[PDB]
Amino acid sequence: RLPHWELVWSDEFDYNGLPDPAKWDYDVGGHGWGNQELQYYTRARIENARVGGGVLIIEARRESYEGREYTSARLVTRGKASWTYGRFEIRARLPSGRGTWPAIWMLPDRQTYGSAYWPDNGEIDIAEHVGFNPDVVHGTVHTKAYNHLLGTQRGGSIRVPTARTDFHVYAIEWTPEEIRWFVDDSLYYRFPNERLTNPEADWRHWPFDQPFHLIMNIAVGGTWGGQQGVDPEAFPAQLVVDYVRVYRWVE
Ligand SMILES: [Ca+2]
Repeated sequence: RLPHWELVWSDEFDYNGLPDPAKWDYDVGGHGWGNQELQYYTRARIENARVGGGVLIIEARRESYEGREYTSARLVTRGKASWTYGRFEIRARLPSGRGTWPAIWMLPDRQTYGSAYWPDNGEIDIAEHVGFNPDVVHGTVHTKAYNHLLGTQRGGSIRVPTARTDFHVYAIEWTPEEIRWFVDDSLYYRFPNERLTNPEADWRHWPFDQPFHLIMNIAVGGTWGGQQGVDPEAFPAQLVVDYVRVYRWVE
């Protein structure tokens, strides 16, 4: 073989209707999602997750729903597809609006490393954006030693002037040695596997040698998305996804 990124999973959203149930499941609930978020993430609701016109729209809606004043979708490949290492691309246009918090990210299939699921086993934030600070995209990792609870999370950012007007390929290349974040293949952050350079480094610093699945949502408000409040006029807000593509590196 020639060394190259091999496509192993993708959704080009070339169909019509609900997110393909073979590739996508939903996170459902309005319990705050650990962030005091205001939305109810709905299941297979076309208002919140619809495919058409060559794209997926994850849509945040201001509406009275199951005790919540907003609905949204948190689309996951959990239980459908997960990967250990790879190049992960999500071509998306980000939603606008103070109170919006679109995320493209990953969580571990399993609690391999004790004694909690999170952050012990990690979280790879491929692209995070908050409406009250438009155009700035964050790539971030959370691990037992590096997480937002300890204030020790590791990530970078990059201003994407046309994030909310145009599509941008948000990508990580996650390998045994490091995670690299790209916007349109602008490398704006990388997270080295400290286990390979530091004998005292373990899963607490690099848990990313286990299968992660992809998540895509728009949170409404909560700790980060809504510390400037939630602009109700910012709705409906759309996270529009041209495609999700996952590659594995083959040598
Ligand atoms: Ca597409």
